[PDB]
Amino acid sequence: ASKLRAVLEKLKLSRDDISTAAGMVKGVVDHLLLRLKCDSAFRGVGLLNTEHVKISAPNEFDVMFKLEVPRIQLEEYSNTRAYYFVKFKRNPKENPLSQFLEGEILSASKMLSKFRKIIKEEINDIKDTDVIMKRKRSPAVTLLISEKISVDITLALESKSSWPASTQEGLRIQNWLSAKVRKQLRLKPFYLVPKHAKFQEETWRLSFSHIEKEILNNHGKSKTCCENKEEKCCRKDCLKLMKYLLEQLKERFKDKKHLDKFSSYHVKTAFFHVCTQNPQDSQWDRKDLGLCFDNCVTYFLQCLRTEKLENYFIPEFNLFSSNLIDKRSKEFLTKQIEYERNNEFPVFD
Ligand SMILES: Cn1ccc(-c2ccc(Cl)c(CNc3nc4[nH]c(Cc5ccccc5)cc(=O)n4n3)c2)n1
Ligand SMILES: [Zn+2]
Repeated sequence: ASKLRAVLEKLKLSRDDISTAAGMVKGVVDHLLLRLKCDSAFRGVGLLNTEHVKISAPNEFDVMFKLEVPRIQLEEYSNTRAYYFVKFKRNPKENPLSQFLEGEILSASKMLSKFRKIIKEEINDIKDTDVIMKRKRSPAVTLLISEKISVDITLALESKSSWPASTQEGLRIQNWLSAKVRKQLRLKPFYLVPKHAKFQEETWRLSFSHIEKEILNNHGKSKTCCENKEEKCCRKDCLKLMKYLLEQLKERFKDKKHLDKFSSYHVKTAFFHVCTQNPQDSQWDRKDLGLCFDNCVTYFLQCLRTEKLENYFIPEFNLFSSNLIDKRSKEFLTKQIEYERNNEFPVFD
């Protein structure tokens, strides 16, 4: 309760502390977009959220470029619910992405190659800052700025049509944020990013990287949640502590492999499931931070032990299935978390 608050305070002070890092990243990114926009395949390219995956690493940034693709035809791959072939409707007004077609199918490989190549050409043009490009270890392109700051650049396709049918029963926020809000969010665009399941096929994965911010900024059942003193909730703090718990555990055991397949979006997913289960703001009273954090831990442990964690958008996709993460890894993380809970969370210090 008091220990958790102190953890949150030290995290806050490093975030809010004076840093030239964001200015250096923006300068590099703005150069790239100008270079990409001159190219025929990428003239519509722009920034998605005009981010930090690790709270413990303030020099590591995550950036997403988006490209609008109108009249897109999506074909689900092998019933995976999340992976799709990208085809183009027969509306030929010269498609800018034709050079990436392999048949009727849009090739992620060929598109990333030319994105990669154009970026590489603008890197070796900038003289002010030293920018170093790493070699395709997806997640698309990783840059190194002044040997301290690192940026992962992801290329996403953007569609403004209705979300695919696999999402129909997801985003189960009706009893928490309202049916009206669920409708508003589902009018936003959706995104597609490269990579396949399990030979390599040219499939894209659905991406909803823009939804979390929308929820977190308007997260209460009450419209006035966290706008006054009588309605302060701990939802954002609990999510931060879950993300930091996993980070610290991945760092403690980084020389082993048992935690390599877990990442923040697993924690995000399980957190927002607890928000669905506990929709009222009184279930998230600031005074109950330690107890609320415990709900979240307990639910995440239940997910590990049962090997069931539904994607928040595509509920039939089990993030914790045997084919994606094996029993041994889930059993290892369970033991570490259970040890943390029973020892007043050592990792935080
Ligand atoms: C990064 N990765 C690697 C593989 C996948 C992935 C796997 C299966 C599916 Cl079925 C999908 C479907 N798409 C998808 N699912 C999420 N879940 C959240 C987390 C979240 C939860 C609740 C509210 C807000 C955010 C973030 C995000 O961007 N997405 N995108 C994505 N993702
Ligand atoms: Zn609140």
